Amino acid sequence: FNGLTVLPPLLTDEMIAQYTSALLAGTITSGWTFGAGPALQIPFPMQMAYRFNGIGVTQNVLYENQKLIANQFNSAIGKIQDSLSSTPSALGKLQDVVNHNAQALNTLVKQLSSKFGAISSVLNDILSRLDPPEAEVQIDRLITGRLQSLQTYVTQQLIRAAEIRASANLAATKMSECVLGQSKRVDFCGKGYHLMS
Amino acid sequence: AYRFNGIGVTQNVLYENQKLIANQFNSAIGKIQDSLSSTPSALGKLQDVVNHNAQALNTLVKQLSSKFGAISSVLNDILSRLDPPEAEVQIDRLITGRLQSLQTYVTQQLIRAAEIRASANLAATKMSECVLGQSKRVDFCGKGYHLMSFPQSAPHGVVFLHVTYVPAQEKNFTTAPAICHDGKAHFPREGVFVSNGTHWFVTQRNFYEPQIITTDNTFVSGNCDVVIGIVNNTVYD
Amino acid sequence: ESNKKFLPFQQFGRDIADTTDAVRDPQTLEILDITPCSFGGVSVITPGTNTSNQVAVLYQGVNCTEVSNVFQTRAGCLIGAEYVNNSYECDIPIGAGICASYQSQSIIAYTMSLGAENSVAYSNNSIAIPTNFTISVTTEILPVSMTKTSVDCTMYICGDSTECSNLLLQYGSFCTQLKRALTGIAVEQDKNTQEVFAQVKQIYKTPPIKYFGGFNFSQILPDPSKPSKRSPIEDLLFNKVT
Amino acid sequence: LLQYGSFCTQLKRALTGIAVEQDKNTQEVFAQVKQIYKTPPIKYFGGFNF
Ligand SMILES: *[C@@H]1O[C@H](CO)[C@@H](O[C@@H]2O[C@H](CO)[C@@H](O)[C@H](O)[C@H]2NC(C)=O)[C@H](O)[C@H]1NC(C)=O
Ligand SMILES: *[C@@H]1O[C@H](CO)[C@@H](O[C@@H]2O[C@H](CO)[C@@H](O)[C@H](O)[C@H]2NC(C)=O)[C@H](O)[C@H]1NC(C)=O
Ligand SMILES: *[C@@H]1O[C@H](CO)[C@@H](O[C@@H]2O[C@H](CO)[C@@H](O)[C@H](O)[C@H]2NC(C)=O)[C@H](O)[C@H]1NC(C)=O
Ligand SMILES: *[C@@H]1O[C@H](CO)[C@@H](O)[C@H](O)[C@H]1NC(C)=O
Ligand SMILES: *[C@@H]1O[C@H](CO)[C@@H](O)[C@H](O)[C@H]1NC(C)=O
Ligand SMILES: *[C@@H]1O[C@H](CO)[C@@H](O)[C@H](O)[C@H]1NC(C)=O
Ligand SMILES: *[C@@H]1O[C@H](CO)[C@@H](O)[C@H](O)[C@H]1NC(C)=O
Ligand SMILES: *[C@@H]1O[C@H](CO)[C@@H](O)[C@H](O)[C@H]1NC(C)=O
Ligand SMILES: *[C@@H]1O[C@H](CO)[C@@H](O)[C@H](O)[C@H]1NC(C)=O
Repeated sequence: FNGLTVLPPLLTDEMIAQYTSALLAGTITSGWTFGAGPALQIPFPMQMAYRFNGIGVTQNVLYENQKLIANQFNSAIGKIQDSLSSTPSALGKLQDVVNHNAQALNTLVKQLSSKFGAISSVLNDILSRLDPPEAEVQIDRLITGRLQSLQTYVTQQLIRAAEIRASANLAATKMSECVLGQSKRVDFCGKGYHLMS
Repeated sequence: AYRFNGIGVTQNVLYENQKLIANQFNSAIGKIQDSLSSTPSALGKLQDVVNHNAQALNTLVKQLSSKFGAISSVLNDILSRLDPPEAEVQIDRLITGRLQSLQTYVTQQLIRAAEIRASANLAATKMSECVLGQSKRVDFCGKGYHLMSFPQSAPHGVVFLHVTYVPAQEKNFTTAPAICHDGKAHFPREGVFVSNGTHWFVTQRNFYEPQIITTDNTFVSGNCDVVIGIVNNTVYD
Repeated sequence: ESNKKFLPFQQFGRDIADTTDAVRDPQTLEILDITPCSFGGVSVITPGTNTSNQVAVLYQGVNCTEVSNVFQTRAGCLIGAEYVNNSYECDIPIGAGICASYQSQSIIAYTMSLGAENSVAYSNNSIAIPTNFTISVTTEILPVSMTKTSVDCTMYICGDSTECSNLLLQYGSFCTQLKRALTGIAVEQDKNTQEVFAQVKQIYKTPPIKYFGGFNFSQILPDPSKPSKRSPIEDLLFNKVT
Repeated sequence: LLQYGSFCTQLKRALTGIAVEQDKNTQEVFAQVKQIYKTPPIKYFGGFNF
C-alpha cells in the first residue's frame, strides 16, 4: 500500500459476544421487564404463557401442551444450522461489503500506473531524465489524474456509507422492538404471529 | 387514568396517588432546565449544522485565491501584463479550478441534504406517534412505559419531552401456574397467583395488590391431571 | 534474500498491483526482495489544555522497535502512556479495546469495561413484583432543516471580465444543473419544516385558569409577559444555540 | 501540488467522519443494556434447549 491504511475497530469480537450473551441471559431470565427498568425474575413457562396470551390464545392452551411445544421448538432450533450451511448464498449481504471494499481499493491502487498522456508514469524517471524547467509540464498531468481518482473514490465511499448507516439504524430498531419486547406489527419480526427473538 | 390503563395498571392506582404523581411530575419537569444548562454539549446536533455550513462557505470563498498553476490568481493583472495568446491559455486553468470547486461544493450539499431529509422524516413520525397518541413500540418514545409527550421548538430542529413510567421496590414471591380445587383446575383471568408463605392471592402484573381468590377472577377450563406444578387450595365464592 | 525461482531469462518481478518487488544483481546473479520502508500516521492524545499540558503519541501500524515510555498495542506503538490493570468506562478511544484517561496526575492506558456484573436468581417457583413507581422525563433533539443558498456562476468565476465569460460560455450548461440542484435543495428545506410542524389545521388556546388537578405546566406553556411569546425552555434553547 | 489549494483537508475530514460514524453504528446497535447478566449454572428451563 502507498499511503493507504486500514484502521482497526474500537470493539473487538469478544466484547460484542459478551454483549450478545448478556442480552440473551437477560431476555431468558427476565423477559421484557429488563428493557424498561430493573430486571424481575419469572419462570420461563409462565413467560411463554404470557406471550401466548398476548396474541389471542388463552394460557390453558400452553399449560396443557407444554411437551409438544418444547419438542417443536427444539427441532426448529436444530434445523437452523443445517439450513444456514446448505444454502450457498445465505450470507451474500455480509460478503458484498468486503467484495466492494476490495474492488475499490484495488482500482485505486491500480490507477497509479496510468500515464495520462505523459512521457512516463514514474516520477523518479521523469526527474532523473530531465531539467526542472521541463518537468512541470509532465508533472501537472499526473497530479490532475491522481487528484481526480482520489475525489472519485471519496465520493463513492460517502455514498456507500449513507446506505450502511440506514441499514444500521434499521437493525438497531429491530433489536429494540423484537428482542426487548413483543411486536404487533405485521411481518416486522418474522412471518406469522410474533412470540420472541 | 386512561393513559395508565393503557399500560396495564388499574385506575384506582392513580386516583389514590394523585398528589404523589403530581409532585414527581413537577420535580421531573423542574430538573430539565438545569440538566440542559449544565451539560455543555447537550445540543451538538443543532450546532453541527451551522458549523458545517459556515465552514463550507468559508472554504469556497477561500478557494478563489489559488493559482492552479498560473502566473497569478487575478484576471486583471494577467490580462494587462501578458499578450492575449498567452491570456486565453492562462485563463483556462483558473476557470477549470473554480468550476471544479463549485461542483465539489454542490455535491457535498446534496449529500448533506439527503441525511437532513431522513432526520426530518424521523422527527415527523415521532411527532405524529408519540405526541398525538400513546405508543406501544418499545424504546420509541423514551425509556420505560410511554405516557405522553410535549414538543418544543429549537433553531433548525425540534425538542421532545417524553414522560414515562418506571417500576421500583420489588419483592420476592412464590407462584404456581394453576390452583386445584374439587378436581378442577383454575387459571387467573388477568394477573398472577402469588403467595406470601401461608396464604394465596391473585394480583396484577405491574403492581402488588393482593385479592382474595374468587370465582369472578378465574376460569376453570380443564382438569387437575394435566398441568405440571399445580398447587391445590380452596377457592371461595 | 529471496526464494523465488527465476527462470534463466527473467530480470524483474511484479505482483497483482504491478509494482517492482524483485531484482537480480548484475555482477553476482542473485535474487533479492524489495520491500517499502515503514510509514504511518501520527495521533496525539491530550486532555483539555484547561486541565494539564502533557500529551501522548501513537504511531499507527508500527512496532516500537522502528522508532510508561513504550507500550505495544494492536493499533501501533504508544509512547508516554503507562499501562495499568484496572478497567473503567472509556474516556478517549485509541484502538482495539484500549482507552486512555487522565488520572499524582498522569496519562494511563487500560482495557475498557463493558458494564457492571449482575446476576438474577432464576428459580422455577419464584417471581418478583414491584410495589412502588417513579415518573421520569427525558429529552431528545432532532435536526429538521438547514440553510438555503444560491450561487451565480458568472460573478463567482469571472467577476466583471467580458472575455472570461466569453470563454466560459464555450464549455456548456453546467451552471443550469448547479442552479437546478440548489433550487431543489431549498424547496426540500422548506417542505421539511412544513411537514414536521404543520400537523393540525386549527389553533387551540388554553383556558385562562391554569388548574389541572395539581399539574404545573408553567415551564412549557408560552409566557405572555415577554414579547417573543416563548416558553422559558424555548428561551434557554434559543440562547444556548449561537 | 501545494498551489492547487485545500482539497486534502476536505478528503481527510470526510474520511475521519466516515470512520467515526462506523464506530457509532456498532455502539448504537449493540450497547443497549448497561448490565451484564449471567445465565444460571443449572440449565433447565422447563424442557427447552438453549
Ligand atoms: C412510593 O415512592 C414514593 C417516592 O419515593 C414514596 O414517596 C415518599 O414517601 C416518604 C414516606 O412516606 C416521604 O417521606 C417522601 O416525602 C415521599 N416522596 C415524595 C416525593 O413525596 C412513597 O412512600 C412510596 N410508597 C411506598 C408505599 O413506600
Ligand atoms: C408552577 O410552577 C412554577 C415554577 O416553579 C411556579 O413559579 C414559582 O412560584 C414560586 C412561588 O411564588 C416562586 O418563588 C418562584 O420564583 C416561581 N418560579 C418561577 C420560575 O417563576 C408557579 O408558582 C407554579 N404554579 C402554581 C399555581 O403553584
Ligand atoms: C439439547 O440438544 C443437544 C443436541 O441434540 C443435546 O446434546 C446431545 O446429547 C447427546 C446425548 O447426551 C449427545 O450424543 C450429542 O452429541 C449432544 N449434542 C451435541 C451437539 O453435543 C442435549 O441433550 C439437549 N438438551 C438436553 C437438556 O437434553
Ligand atoms: C429474591 O430472592 C433472591 C434469592 O433469595 C435474592 O437474591 C433477591 O435479592 C430477592 N429479591 C429482592 C428484590 O431482594
Ligand atoms: C400472609 O398474608 C395473610 C393474609 O393477610 C396474613 O394473615 C399472614 O400473616 C401473612 N403471612 C406473612 C408471613 O406475611
Ligand atoms: C393436594 O396436593 C397435595 C400435594 O400436591 C397432594 O398430596 C394431595 O393429594 C392433594 N389433594 C388431593 C385431594 O388430591
Ligand atoms: C516487534 O518487533 C520485533 C522485532 O524483533 C518482532 O520480533 C515482533 O514480532 C514485533 N511485534 C509485533 C507485534 O509484530
Ligand atoms: C494484571 O496483573 C497480573 C499480575 O499477576 C498480570 O499477570 C496480568 O498480566 C495483568 N493484566 C494485564 C497486564 O492485562
Ligand atoms: C426446576 O424444577 C425441577 C423439578 O423437576 C428441579 O429439578 C430444578 O432444580 C428446578 N430448577 C432450578 C433452577 O432449581
